[PDB]
Amino acid sequence: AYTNSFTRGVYYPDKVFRSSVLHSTQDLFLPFFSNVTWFHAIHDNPVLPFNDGVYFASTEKSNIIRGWIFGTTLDSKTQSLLIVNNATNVVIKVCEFQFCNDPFLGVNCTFEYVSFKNLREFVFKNIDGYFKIYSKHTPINLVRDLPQGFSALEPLVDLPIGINITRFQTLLALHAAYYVGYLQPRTFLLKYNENGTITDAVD
Amino acid sequence: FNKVTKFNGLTVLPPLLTDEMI
Amino acid sequence: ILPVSMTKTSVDCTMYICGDSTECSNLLLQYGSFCTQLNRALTGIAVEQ
Amino acid sequence: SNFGAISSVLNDILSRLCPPEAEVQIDRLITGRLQSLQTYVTQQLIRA
Amino acid sequence: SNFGAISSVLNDILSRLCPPEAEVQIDRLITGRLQSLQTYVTQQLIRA
Amino acid sequence: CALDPLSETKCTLKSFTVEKGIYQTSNFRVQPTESIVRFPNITNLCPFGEVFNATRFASVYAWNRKRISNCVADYSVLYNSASFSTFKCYGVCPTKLNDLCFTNVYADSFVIRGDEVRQIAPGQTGKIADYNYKLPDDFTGCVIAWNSNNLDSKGNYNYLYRKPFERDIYFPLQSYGFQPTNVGYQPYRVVVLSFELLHAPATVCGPKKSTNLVKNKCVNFNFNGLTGTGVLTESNKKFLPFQQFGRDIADTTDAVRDPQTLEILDITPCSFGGVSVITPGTNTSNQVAVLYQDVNCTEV
Amino acid sequence: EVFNATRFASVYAWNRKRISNCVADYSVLYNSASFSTFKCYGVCPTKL
Repeated sequence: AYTNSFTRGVYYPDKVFRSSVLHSTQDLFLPFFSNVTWFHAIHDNPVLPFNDGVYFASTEKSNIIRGWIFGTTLDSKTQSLLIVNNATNVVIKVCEFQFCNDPFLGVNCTFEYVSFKNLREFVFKNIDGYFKIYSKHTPINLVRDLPQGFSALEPLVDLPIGINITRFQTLLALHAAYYVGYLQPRTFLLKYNENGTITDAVD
Repeated sequence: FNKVTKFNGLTVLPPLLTDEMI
Repeated sequence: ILPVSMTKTSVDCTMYICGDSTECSNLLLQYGSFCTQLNRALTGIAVEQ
Repeated sequence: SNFGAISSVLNDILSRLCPPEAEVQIDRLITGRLQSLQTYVTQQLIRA
Repeated sequence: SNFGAISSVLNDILSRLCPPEAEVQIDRLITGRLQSLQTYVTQQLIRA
Repeated sequence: CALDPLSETKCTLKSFTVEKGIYQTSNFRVQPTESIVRFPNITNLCPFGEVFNATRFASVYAWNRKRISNCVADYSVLYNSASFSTFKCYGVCPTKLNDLCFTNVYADSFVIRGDEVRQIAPGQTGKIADYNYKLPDDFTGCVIAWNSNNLDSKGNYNYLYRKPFERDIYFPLQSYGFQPTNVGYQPYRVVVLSFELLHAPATVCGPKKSTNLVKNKCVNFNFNGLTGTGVLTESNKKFLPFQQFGRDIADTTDAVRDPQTLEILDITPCSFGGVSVITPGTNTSNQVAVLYQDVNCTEV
Repeated sequence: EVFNATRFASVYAWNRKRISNCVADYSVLYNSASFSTFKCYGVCPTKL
């Protein structure tokens, strides 16, 4: 299935404060008004392609979505990134994992790190071997779809790992609805307000 | 006057005649 | 409605080109009187306003 | 603008490099910033 | 005009040379062709 | 041309007479009182001991990599060593490495024939450069190499050779053969240090000591290797938790977050303006008046 | 007929073979194990 991104998937492009300025920047942004593939955790978590990078979002009331897997083969032939929320910390690992036939979170390795009612939003990308994560949370008035308005995702995490990714897969809690939109190399004009916050953008 | 509306070595010098002299 | 003057800008070209650097300012001297004739032109425009 | 220098910022060149090569990078910035000023002053003389 | 590049045909430089040397030859053409536009646009501003 | 403002006027005009008028002779600039040097409070010494003294290096087709972070690197401990046959640095000077900081440093470790050390440089071409270990043309780093006949010759055939920073592991692989019978044919060890200047906090830094912090007064400064000058002040610029610098329209730095206490400092360039000398002609008087443009009289 | 010749000339009176009317896979030369140096001065050997 599909839905429309509107003005979703905008993030702070660099760790520099700017205010009261219209800044032209070129980066892997989500294109405005793009069709995003849409999925349910009820009536699945298939392997998606990752492409250049992903805006991943979910509309939630349950915390059934609890992490992600990334890599090329996802089958223990080569190193794969794993990301998990254990309800007290984010946990991150990279290993030659043998995942399940239908991988879920229960109700060789080279890196590790540790720390509807709601919409949780993420952007994931690889540049120069740096895996970068951005995110935001928001209240929502609409169950069906992403909100038709603007809010900029802040960087959570940046991993020095140098690992190739072409595929990914979300993790569901087992013994919610979610949206995947691919980033493109876009020039954006970003409206940083008085409080140095990105409050609008032009694609 | 109502209808008509820095550190890098660039400067603005004031005019010789102030708007009150004009 | 006729325009009669414009803002009297002046640009300190040594600080624009080599902003508070002696390493750069000693290279900018090798280009000779370009920086002094840029100041001469902007002063001539400003006095004309 | 870099104008072909390793940085747009003059204090990057002077903190990273040393006199045999810092001057090669700064002459790219001097040439570009001087040509940037000559373009401004020429267009301000025509506008004046 | 060559402006000091091995050829004035930009496709000669790009077909004969690999990027570390092609960018050295191309920037001589960018420098000279940009100077040739700044000259023309200044003459058209004065003639206008 | 620095005696008095009339002598600046005479020199600005390249003339010994000055005609009556007002002349911009100079720029007034309040000078930096002192230097403030500011760096992260972390004190682990970086594992260059492990990098340069490993028992075996890797093959150049399958070169080893180590990531260096959250530590202090005295690069003079390496650069002062007589062992290194070459230490050539690209985008940095080896004298400056101790004054400076990086977000990460990567050490790339491998063995080659001494003739092929030439190919480990930015923009090179040939069988090692193109098919085994390629440096980008915008490389920011140091290539550090030495002959290793005493460690890596026997013969020894465990080292092999066949795309910037690719690990290109059918198999076109050919071994070297290392013996004391091999100077250019000998095994050379090489380490390449690559420095990450990307937009993030510093985690590898030179050994240079931090000072106390000064505010509301003009200083020279170095914050995390960002050299500059200005009046530092506390500020109401509301940095979000991930932001580390603020920037001006001219790309210059406008604010910094102190690496030791994470408060936000404005940077204002030290007080400056045009200096104009008002004079009757030197035929009338050597008396002059001085206009300091765009300053309050208390700030002169 | 050059690279696998039995003998090469003295440098006072060097050989000079004309190559013409033929197809030249220079990558057969450039990827050869035989050559201790292979340096090009107005072309890059990958382009040939």
